[PDB]
Order: sequence, then C-alpha cells, then structure tokens
Amino acid sequence: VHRKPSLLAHPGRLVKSEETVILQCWSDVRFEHFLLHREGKFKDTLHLIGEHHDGVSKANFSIGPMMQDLAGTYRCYGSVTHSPYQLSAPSDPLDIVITGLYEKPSLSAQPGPTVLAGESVTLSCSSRSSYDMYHLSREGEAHECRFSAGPKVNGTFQADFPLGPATHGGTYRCFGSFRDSPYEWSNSSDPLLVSVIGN
Amino acid sequence: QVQLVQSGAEVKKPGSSVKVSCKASGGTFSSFAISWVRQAPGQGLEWMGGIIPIFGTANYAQKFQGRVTITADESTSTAYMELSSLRSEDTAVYYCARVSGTTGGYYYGMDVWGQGTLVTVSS
Amino acid sequence: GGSGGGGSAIRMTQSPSSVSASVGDRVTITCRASQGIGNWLAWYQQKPGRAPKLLISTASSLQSGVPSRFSGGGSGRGFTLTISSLQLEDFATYYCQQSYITPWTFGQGTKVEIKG
Ligand SMILES: *[C@@H]1O[C@H](CO)[C@@H](O)[C@H](O)[C@H]1NC(C)=O
Ligand SMILES: *[C@@H]1O[C@H](CO)[C@@H](O)[C@H](O)[C@H]1NC(C)=O
Repeated sequence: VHRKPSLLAHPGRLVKSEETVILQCWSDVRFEHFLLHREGKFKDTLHLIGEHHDGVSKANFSIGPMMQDLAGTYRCYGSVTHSPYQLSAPSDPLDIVITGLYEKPSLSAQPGPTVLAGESVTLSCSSRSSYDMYHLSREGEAHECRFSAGPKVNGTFQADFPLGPATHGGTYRCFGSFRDSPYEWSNSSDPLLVSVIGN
Repeated sequence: QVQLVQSGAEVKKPGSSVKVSCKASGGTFSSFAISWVRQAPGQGLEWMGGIIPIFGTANYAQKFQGRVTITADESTSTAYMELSSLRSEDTAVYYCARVSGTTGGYYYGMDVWGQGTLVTVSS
Repeated sequence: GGSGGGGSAIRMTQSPSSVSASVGDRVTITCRASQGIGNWLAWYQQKPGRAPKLLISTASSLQSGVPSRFSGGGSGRGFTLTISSLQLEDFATYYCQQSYITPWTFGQGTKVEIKG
C-alpha cells in the first residue's frame, strides 16, 4: 500500500497525429522505478528509472510520433523495489487522445461570438460525419463531452454546448469522435473566439 | 543469450484445443514482451497477439480474438497460447518471439525467436 | 481504406514474389504499405526449418552479426532491401513487417534461389 503517484501530461492530453507528448509521474515518496500502463488498442507497460530531486521523485515518459495505439487511459505505478516491482497504488487515470484522424467539424456560437458580459452563450458543434460524440476544448484543454444528435433534418450531426453566462473570453475548439474508437478524435474545428465586452 | 524454447509438436483433431508453451531464459521474464506469430502454408506470417511486459495481460488480433488466449506465469518463466476451436486451416507452425522496445512507446522488432511448434489438424 | 471503423489493417505489399540469381550477386526487394509506417519497418530472414531471424530494424538499423552486404532503406510507404553480394548462406525467404499500428502485418515474402 503506497501513495498514488501523480501523473500529468506536458503539453496536454490532446496530442496531434505524428506529434510528441511527454508524460510525467511525480511523488513525494521516492521510487527508484516508475511504470506506466495503457488500456486500449495496444496495451503496453513502459519502464524508466526514477530521477530523485529535492524530496520528490519524478520520471519523464515520452510518447513518440503520435499514432493510434499510443492513445488510451494511461496509469502510472511506482515501486521502490527492483525485480519484484512492489507496486504503488494506481495513478489517477489520464486519457491521451489523438487528434486529426477524421474530418474537421464546425463550431458556432449562439447568440454571437462577441457578446456582452453576463449574456449566456451556447456554443454548438456540427458536422455531416456521423460522429457519435463531440468534444469541446477551451484554450487548448477542456473536459466537456456531449453526445451527438440523431441525423438532423439538415443532414447534420450536432451537439449543443451551453457555456453559460460569459464574463471571460476565450478561444474554443471542437473535435469529433466515434464510439468504437473513443480515444481517437478528429481534426480541430476552426477556432472560435468568444469576446466579452464589459461596461 | 536470451533464448526461447517452445513446446513439442502436437497433432490434434478438429474441434479440440491446443496449448503451446514458450520457455524463457536469459533475462527477467517481466521485462520481455512476448508475441506469438503463426506461419501457415498459404499465409506467410501473421501476428496473432502478444503479452504486455510487466502485468502479463494480452493484446489480440481481431481474427484470432475469441479462440486464442495468451497467458504467462512468472514462476514458470513460460508463456502459453491456447487455440480453443481447432479448424483444419489452423494447421500451421506457431512461433513465439520477444518484441523489442524503443523510445516513444513504439516496438521496433522481434529480436529473439523460438524453434516453433507445429499443430496439425487432421480428421 | 478508411471507413470510420478506425484504421484498417495496414496492408504490406511485398515484391518480388520470387527471385533466382547467382553468387556474388546484387538483388533488391521492395515492400510497400497501404498507410504511412514511417521508419517503423523491419526485414526478417527465414531459412527452411530454422526460425525467422531479424536482419534490419528501424527501416535501416542493422542488428548485430548482420553482414554489411545486407542493406535496406526507405521511408513513408516505400521501402527496399538490397543484398549487395549474394552468397550461398543468404539464399532463403525474406519478409517485411510493419511496426506502426497494432494490426501488425507481414509481407507475402520473397524467395531467393541459386540457379545451380
Ligand atoms: C520533464 O520535462 C519537462 C518539460 O521540459 C521539464 O520541465 C521537467 O523538468 C522534466 N522532468 C524531468 C524529471 O526531467
Ligand atoms: C486535417 O487538417 C489538415 C490541415 O491542418 C489537413 O491537411 C488534413 O487533410 C485534415 N484531415 C482530414 C481527415 O480532414
């Protein structure tokens, strides 16, 4: 029974195809060895000996030129021992997704892209592709997943994201995904800038 | 001097089940990621599946999922492959090999191999 | 090719299907992919009975104990394997494998034979 190693991703959990992302496990407890498990299309466990600085052990795992297999729920385990790998509690799960595999969707803003403060804005994401689910990203990273609507009268598959009352602007992007390949996402929606005018 | 010893050649009837053993020597069993490759008269080489390194779980190919289970035991230092429903076309030589790893999570190749076990599905 | 059910099995088309040549000879084997596997290709050699042996990894990296006459190159979707000086022990069947996406696929294979 050991404390959960903390796993984070630099730059972010969204990684483009043929691009590189770094995943780091840090823990106040000092493990000589760090382990990382992926659940998905390709299950693999990667080992790197821990680097001990200050009073916190850390380890930088590199996910290479991004491909489909390297996407999934990554969990980091730690061990002070060597051969038996007496293992720590699982890290909090981190889902790494690949972007750019499928066609790009479209992002709209009702009422409008530029809005006064307090006026609630509901961004919407639509595409002709039969995407089962749409995902929204603010400033390069967000966690808002909503299911797609049925084949709309216009022939579209759409999901409405209610941002709520807007006081701080931001650049939002939208991605599309299927149920069969959950951690495999589409191209990026052309960025939309919510602009707040305040008096 | 990492080398792999496979179980002896076996001959079974259609509908039966076959279990092939892959003995590991020359290193830590947990570090190795072992995969099973089938060479059939009519099929050059096919990757049936493999075991993940440390935790011993398995990835399977879609064609062979449902009839193939790949297991391992650390104490035995041996991997196993089991074909549930034998079919006449499954007659082939079955190899076990360690797939090497490299930077970025990629695996680049299968460096070590085994002598192979031949199953012959005869009525 | 692509139908929204994910990346279909990366299909390797290997060439030639068979070759007969002499000793001290040069022969080239080409391996083509459906998708782009980068440099993540491998060439294997299998002599009869004996298990297949890895010769070249990472498209161009040669494993230990491999003669320099065995040389291979390529990138993206096109790859080659060039044996500069053919020798008797070289005569066998050669395969190519993709190490990119999980559906790990091998080429059909190329057979090298001595005429004598
Ligand atoms: C991991 O990489 C990040 C980004 O460059 C860096 O800030 C951090 O110090 C690295 N950690 C280690 C242990 O090298
Ligand atoms: C994604 O966008 C890029 C440009 O950023 C384009 O080259 C590529 O073809 C797009 N992919 C799809 C599937 O539409």
